[PDB]
Amino acid sequence: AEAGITGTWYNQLGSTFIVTAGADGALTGTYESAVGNAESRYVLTGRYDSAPATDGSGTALGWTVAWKNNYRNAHSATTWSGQYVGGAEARINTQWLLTSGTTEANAWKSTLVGHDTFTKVKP
Amino acid sequence: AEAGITGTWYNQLGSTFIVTAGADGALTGTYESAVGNAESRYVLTGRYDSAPATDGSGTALGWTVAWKNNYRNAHSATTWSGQYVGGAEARINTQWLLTSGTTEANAWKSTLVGHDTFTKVKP
Amino acid sequence: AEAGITGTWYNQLGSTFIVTAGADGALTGTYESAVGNAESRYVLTGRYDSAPATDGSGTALGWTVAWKNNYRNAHSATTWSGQYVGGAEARINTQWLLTSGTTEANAWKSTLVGHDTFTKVKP
Amino acid sequence: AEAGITGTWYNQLGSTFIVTAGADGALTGTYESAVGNAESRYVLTGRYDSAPATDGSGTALGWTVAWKNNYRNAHSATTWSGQYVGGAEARINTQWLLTSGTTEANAWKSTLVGHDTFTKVKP
Ligand SMILES: O=C1N[C@H]2NC(=O)N[C@H]2N1
Ligand SMILES: O=C1N[C@H]2NC(=O)N[C@H]2N1
Ligand SMILES: O=C1N[C@H]2NC(=O)N[C@H]2N1
Ligand SMILES: O=C1N[C@H]2NC(=O)N[C@H]2N1
Repeated sequence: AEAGITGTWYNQLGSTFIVTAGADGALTGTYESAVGNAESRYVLTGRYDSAPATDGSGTALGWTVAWKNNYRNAHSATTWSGQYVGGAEARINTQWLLTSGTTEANAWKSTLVGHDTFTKVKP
Repeated sequence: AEAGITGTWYNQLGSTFIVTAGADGALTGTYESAVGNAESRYVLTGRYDSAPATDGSGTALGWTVAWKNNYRNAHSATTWSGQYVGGAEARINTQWLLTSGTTEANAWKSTLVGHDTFTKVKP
Repeated sequence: AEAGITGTWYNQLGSTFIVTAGADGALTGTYESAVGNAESRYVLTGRYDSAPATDGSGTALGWTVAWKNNYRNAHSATTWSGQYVGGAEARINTQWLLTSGTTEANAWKSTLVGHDTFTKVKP
Repeated sequence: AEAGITGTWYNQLGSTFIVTAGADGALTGTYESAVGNAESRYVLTGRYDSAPATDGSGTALGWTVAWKNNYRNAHSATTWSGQYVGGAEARINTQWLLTSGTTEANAWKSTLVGHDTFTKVKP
């Protein structure tokens, strides 16, 4: 975990995220999305659970990206929840929630759900 | 948003989260869960999109809590994705993903999905 | 369950669904949505698990509505997954997935997630 | 769609589902799960939206399986929401919700979310 998590990861859509997993469960980094109302890099912050494992389980973690930077303001935020599996072919398997800011009338349709798999190799 | 978000919020399960929304989209604080394999306060970190709105839309945001502190290590992490609606009765409406670290055989059943509504009043 | 489920239910958005729970786990009926690219009644079909419970647990069930009828064709389908809780104030608590048919380029953003609570009283 | 959907499909976990898509949006068939508190075949019912598409979009559909048959009663139900993409390598991409019947105290953790991809070839 931690050391194993720090680095550059790529997902199936071609997005890239660079993260640093700190000693006490913090995750900090940047995310560049290959799809969406996203342009350039966005700041990401999250946490991982730093004391994962005598039965080769994954390390649970999550992070958030607010889609606003100096080139775009998409009025939305995405959170990724999943686990890090290390090894030869280490990966982070996630499910994500993308919520857009809406008026109250459209709040029922404000959130998209999806899944992303990240690897150290692209892809 | 931001100022409006900073403070103490409570949800329908009796959990409490105190957050500070910083000038540039950062969210930092603590979360105390009334249910689960959770005991005491846990650190939370997230982001909000700091330039939300000429049509009274909500402010999108998200945060993560890794369920590990000095009293418990639940080997899981939860991410909340939603939006802040301010006003008289301001609230943060969210959907969450709770992922547990599992062996590869059980990874298909590693994530729970739910929804929480937070208010400034409890509840 | 079954008998308890058969009837008319209403949710927080003002939608109404009439269902008949058959002896062997089948659910058949119609759904009229108060929001969306929906007009009139749509056919629904689902299942419930007909042998639910010495510890007052809910009865798990699910149903699907394809948003096509003789007045509208929204090219989408919604599935509701949840449980029936009977009693004085019986309710069906659900989480739903609404998938729209998209081109392959937009498949990552094809599904919305939400939650609906149905009661026998409106609302 | 419809004709294209009728047949046997397999997913990444080795589950198999045989379905018949009827002329007016109905889906009927059986599902055999390779994982879980599932043994043998279970009945499935759903709907698809029968008038999908001048821009090669997928056909939205959904189905439900209550995990009860003559060999097992898992007190749960799963709904799959997604779209059918036809062609050489046709597939049905889905996201699913598995709800278990719980007591009211545990209702917040009653639903798991996941994703399955089905192909006509196994896998
Ligand atoms: O990498 C990405 N994953 C998808 N989820 C999301 O929010 N934007 C898309 N880009
Ligand atoms: O406040 C809480 N919300 C629920 N989601 C979660 O992860 N733990 C529970 N407590
Ligand atoms: O009743 C409704 N619930 C929401 N989900 C959905 O698919 N349409 C909306 N209407
Ligand atoms: O095929 C399967 N998919 C998964 N979802 C589910 O409910 N059971 C598992 N089996």
